[PDB]
Amino acid sequence: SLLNVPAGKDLPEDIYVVIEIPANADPIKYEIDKESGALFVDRFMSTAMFYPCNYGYINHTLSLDGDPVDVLVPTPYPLQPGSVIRCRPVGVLKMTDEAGEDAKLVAVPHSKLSKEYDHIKDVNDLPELLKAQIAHFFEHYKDLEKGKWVKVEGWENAEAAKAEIVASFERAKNK
Amino acid sequence: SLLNVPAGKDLPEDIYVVIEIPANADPIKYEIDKESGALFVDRFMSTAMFYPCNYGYINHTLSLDGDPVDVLVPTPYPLQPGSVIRCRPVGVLKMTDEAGEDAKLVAVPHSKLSKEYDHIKDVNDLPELLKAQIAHFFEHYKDLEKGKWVKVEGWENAEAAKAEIVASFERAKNK
Amino acid sequence: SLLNVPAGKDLPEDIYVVIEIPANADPIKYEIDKESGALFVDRFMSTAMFYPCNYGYINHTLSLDGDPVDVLVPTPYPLQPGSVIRCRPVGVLKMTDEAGEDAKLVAVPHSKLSKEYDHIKDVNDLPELLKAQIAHFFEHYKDLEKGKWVKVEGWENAEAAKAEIVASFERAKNK
Amino acid sequence: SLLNVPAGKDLPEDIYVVIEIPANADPIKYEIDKESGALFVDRFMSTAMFYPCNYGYINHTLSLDGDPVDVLVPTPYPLQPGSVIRCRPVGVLKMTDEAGEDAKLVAVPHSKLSKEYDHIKDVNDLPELLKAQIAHFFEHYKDLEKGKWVKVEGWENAEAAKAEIVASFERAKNK
Amino acid sequence: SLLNVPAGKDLPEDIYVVIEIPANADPIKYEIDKESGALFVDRFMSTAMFYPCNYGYINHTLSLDGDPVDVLVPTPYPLQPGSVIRCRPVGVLKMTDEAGEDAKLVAVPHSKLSKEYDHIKDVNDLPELLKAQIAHFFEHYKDLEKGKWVKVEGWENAEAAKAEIVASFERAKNK
Amino acid sequence: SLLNVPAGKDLPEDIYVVIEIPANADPIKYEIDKESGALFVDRFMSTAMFYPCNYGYINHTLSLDGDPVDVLVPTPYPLQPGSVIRCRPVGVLKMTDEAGEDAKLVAVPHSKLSKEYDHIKDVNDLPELLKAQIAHFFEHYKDLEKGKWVKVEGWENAEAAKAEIVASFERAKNK
Repeated sequence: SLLNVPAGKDLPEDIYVVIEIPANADPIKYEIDKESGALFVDRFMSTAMFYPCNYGYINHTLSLDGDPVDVLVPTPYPLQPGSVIRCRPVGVLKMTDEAGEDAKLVAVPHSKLSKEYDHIKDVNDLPELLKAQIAHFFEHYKDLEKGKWVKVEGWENAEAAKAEIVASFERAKNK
Repeated sequence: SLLNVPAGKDLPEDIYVVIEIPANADPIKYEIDKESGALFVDRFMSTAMFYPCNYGYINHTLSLDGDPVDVLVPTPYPLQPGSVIRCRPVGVLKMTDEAGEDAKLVAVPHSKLSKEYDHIKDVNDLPELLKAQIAHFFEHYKDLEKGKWVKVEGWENAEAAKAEIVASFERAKNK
Repeated sequence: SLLNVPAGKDLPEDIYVVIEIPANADPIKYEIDKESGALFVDRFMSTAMFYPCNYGYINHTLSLDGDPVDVLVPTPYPLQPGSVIRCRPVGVLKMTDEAGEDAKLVAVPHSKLSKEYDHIKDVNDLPELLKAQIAHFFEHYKDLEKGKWVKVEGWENAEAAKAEIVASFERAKNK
Repeated sequence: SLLNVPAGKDLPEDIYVVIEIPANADPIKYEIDKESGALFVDRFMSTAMFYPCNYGYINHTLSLDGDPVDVLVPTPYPLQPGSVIRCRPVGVLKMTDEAGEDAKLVAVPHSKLSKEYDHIKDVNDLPELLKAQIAHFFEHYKDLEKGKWVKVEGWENAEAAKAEIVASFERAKNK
Repeated sequence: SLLNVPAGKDLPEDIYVVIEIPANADPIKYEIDKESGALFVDRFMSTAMFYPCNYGYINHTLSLDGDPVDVLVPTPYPLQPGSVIRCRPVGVLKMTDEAGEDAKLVAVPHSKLSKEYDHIKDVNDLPELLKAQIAHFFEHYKDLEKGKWVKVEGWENAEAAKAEIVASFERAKNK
Repeated sequence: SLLNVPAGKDLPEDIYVVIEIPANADPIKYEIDKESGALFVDRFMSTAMFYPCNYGYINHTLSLDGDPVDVLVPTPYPLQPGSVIRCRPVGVLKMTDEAGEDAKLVAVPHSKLSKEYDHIKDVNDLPELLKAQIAHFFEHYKDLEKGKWVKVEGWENAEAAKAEIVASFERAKNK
């Protein structure tokens, strides 16, 4: 099942990301149910926006918020919901919302899948337009949702991203 | 697996529907194989028609025909085959075919997923065009199939729909 | 060509809208070139947003900003860029951008094309979510654009919409 | 513009069909406006059905019902509305609607465009399923439309198809 | 899971093929991970080509190369990745690449799913264009991949295809 | 109509490209008919390949082969056939087909349309993979076509591209 997928071949440099929402899709927020491994409709987004990159999570990880570490993965073509892609972490988007602080990793496809992202080693290697769109999206997609808000803090490097993966992987074993 | 999905959070008012065919899709009739939980191609439809709503079933239910209770779920955008959506039953389409009588439930997305269908509490709240299209579709999609026929009897309210879910849920435990 | 299409069969109640951008499309801002009547790429939008309705204009009209009256037209399925649709105005969204006061009308398909909008006669008849999405889209679509900003002032009625059509049509005759 | 396209390179054997509706498309009935040459939305179909083939007409023809000769053109991939395709007529579907006798030709892409239809020379050469789908589509697409009905009378040959082209072309010159 | 799917109802005449890549899809090479049964991104194809037919494998089979028997299945509409289709083998494409010899089966949908391929009993019944495209695709899709090459040897009949299935099915039990 | 579009706002640095075939589209080779300005189906491609970039031409130019200068335009999203895009030439692909020497320019969207191509000033600036895909596409797209073949000679710079634009534009005035 999707539940038996490893966190990666070699954490934190080489990871697997389970895709829940493809880039440029209809406004349907899917999520893999942790009990069944099936694709559940979380909700229909109320704003006329779409995810700038494919969005998913690393299996076997646990953030302080209680959910697995989520990741944004740009690809040349949108991926299938429920598919798994081998990636390499390059940065992290730090934010704060109504529930506390949050963080989203950005990972690019591994060199075995494509050599198109080999020159991207860190958060500042990503195209500035993409970073602005990802930032803009998170600050506004929940605008029509009563009682919800998001404020982007800033970006952190690949090292901060790797740190988060290792920390959240360990935490998944313990608590 | 898709096989471990509950029938709902609170039957019969709050249910989960496993989607087999999205609304407005190519004429491919998919079905989740009950042995494996995988998406099987049942057949290629012979008529130039498409399902007016997403079509699926409630897991852990058993109709008199021997198959789980099937449901039609309208959404603002077509869903992914194999996805599960939280719904609320609003009516039932009664029919008769070459194998006996049949019935299809109509359920709308739960308020947690969207508030767009909150004003729809019963079968007569559904738009008249949609009801006419659903009716028309079932009476004609199998027209080029030798020895098959369908005759629509009429619609029944939310209470009749809930009754069918409770009855079929119980029946799944017993026989 | 598109330059020869009438403003409507019976202004301001029965109008024709030339569609430039379809609902739920990729972020490509097309525009009909007034000299050639051809579909030109105006720009690639920078935000991850899409038009909640088909977007276009009424031919032979000239609003104060120098361009034809623009309109948003909800349809059950996205239309083709460059197609023309017979509508009935039902409201107007008033805003204030960098230039000054701006207005975007909302028209629904004429009854001869479809019956599902017959009940919508005025702005108050349009679903609240759609109105909120339209407003939110215009407030934020240009966020990542230098020296561009929009502020929404509110919704006005069918009479206010028709007034805009009439004034811009008359203004187009000689001004 | 589309109004200036020839009826064919060598009538009635080699013709040009102006496509108005693509195969397997959303239920939007487009029509080329004869005054402007622009693509107009005729109506939103009420039944959950789609055209089994691309649908259009031969320019410079006038059948008895007042409109150009209409044709269905199967292609391996759906075409663009407003595009023009060189075909070879192979048959005609005869029907009787409310107005009276009606006919819809079937033409296949010319050999210079593709080789996969070379073997189809007459109505008997078209696959049986496709013919059954076309017939079924015309009998039922207007079912949910007031005072509209169609009855299929049968398939006629290539010579009967060409005769219709010729009579309508000649009739168009002066009538 | 996809892992529990049978090789077929009646090998080698009646088989199930698990689909990994749909016909005419974006250049994403997916593969079902044999450990989890999940859809993994194998790689992004570097050439501007697409699979001419849906591509998958027969579960519970083992080729000399160590992987399950792969099959190409033409359908009238592209299938969903991860879906299973009931087929009937009709031929085999023999090839040689940088790793040794290879072979791809061609199977058509079973008559229960569609009667459209009933007249195709063997490799020479397939349309010549399709055979040329399949051949052409395998000889060129890996052209931009350093150190990889493919040379098509030729086609073999249904009997040679059935032989390969039986042999590979047996081999899956033993080694 | 499309026949009245200028070659560019400031040749050869600022040009307009009329798009005939979108990137990543079905294998239908469209062509704008020079007599009517309508989109004609030239042919259905025989190979399972797609154009890696949008493909079109510069109006009012005549290259040596008798046709307008053709160009490939990469965009983040595929464009509509028949649309016009303002570009900036950056290179040319030189080849030798059956007729003789051939050249296909590569132009990127103008900065007023998008900022993501600002850094690309010459052929050396285009990503290597895209250049390899374009070359490979032209070498093989006609493989399954009788008496048709292409051989790639190499990439030339922006100045060489502009020279071709200028010579073909001048040649178009009177030749």
